[PDB]
Amino acid sequence: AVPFVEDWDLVQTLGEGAYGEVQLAVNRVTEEAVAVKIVDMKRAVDCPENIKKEICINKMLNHENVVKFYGHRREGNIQYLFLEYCSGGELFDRIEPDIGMPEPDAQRFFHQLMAGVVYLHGIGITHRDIKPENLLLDERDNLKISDFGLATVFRYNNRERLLNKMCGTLPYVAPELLKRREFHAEPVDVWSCGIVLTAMLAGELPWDQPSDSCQEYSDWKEKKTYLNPWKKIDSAPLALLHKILVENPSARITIPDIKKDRWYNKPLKKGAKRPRVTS
Ligand SMILES: Cc1cc2n[nH]c(=O)n2c2ccccc12
Repeated sequence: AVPFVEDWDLVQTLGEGAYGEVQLAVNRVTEEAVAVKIVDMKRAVDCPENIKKEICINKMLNHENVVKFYGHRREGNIQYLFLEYCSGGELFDRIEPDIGMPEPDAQRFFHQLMAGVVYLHGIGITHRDIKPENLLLDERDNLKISDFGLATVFRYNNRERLLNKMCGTLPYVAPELLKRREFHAEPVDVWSCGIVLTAMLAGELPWDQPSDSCQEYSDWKEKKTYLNPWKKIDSAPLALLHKILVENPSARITIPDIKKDRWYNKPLKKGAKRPRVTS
């Protein structure tokens, strides 16, 4: 038993909002860095059950494109969740306003996003709030899906549950959440992935929300792709976006078909530069 190995110094606030905050923690002995999510359960009446569910869902997860859950500790009314530290920060901060990022970089992030979402959906979990703020990067820019506070089970014992809870973030949310009482979970996550791809390639969000009252959304359904953000996006990825951002969730492209898409499969991005010399 090595003394002090269970001691962590909190050295930097990584993020902070409703739940509480996430701190960078550094091990006193080993100097290993992890993220610690600190949740004061007295802050809200529903917080005890909310954080319980988040912990429950996290214990189900193990994938290279999902933020790793190391465990949790309660002391009185404070919950401490130990999570993978992602030193590259949020994907949000790699999207340049009005520009986006190089298309090969966006393609790589999108491959990894799909890997993460396929995994989650495979074990019957929907995230329900996919957006660049909730996609973190490690030291090699590998993407990790973050924050399972709004996540839920949509498939259990091989039987699908239809959802009805209005949740997410309006510019990322699928139109069926605003129009229908019930909806399938998976196309909702597919839609938000499409808005994420749009942001990565154009540095802007296409609409405030996907309703006919929103002129920008109306323009998209009328195929006015000579307007922004769409005019900034090359034809191959735009063709994929035309298949994802389809109003009818039943006609919307599925992830197995996204994986067969021409742009998805285009060679664009070189592997990370590795040390070399010449003679
Ligand atoms: C910036 C950042 C790094 C991180 N690594 N692991 C995590 O949970 N986070 C975060 C969680 C919330 C907000 C920011 C972060």
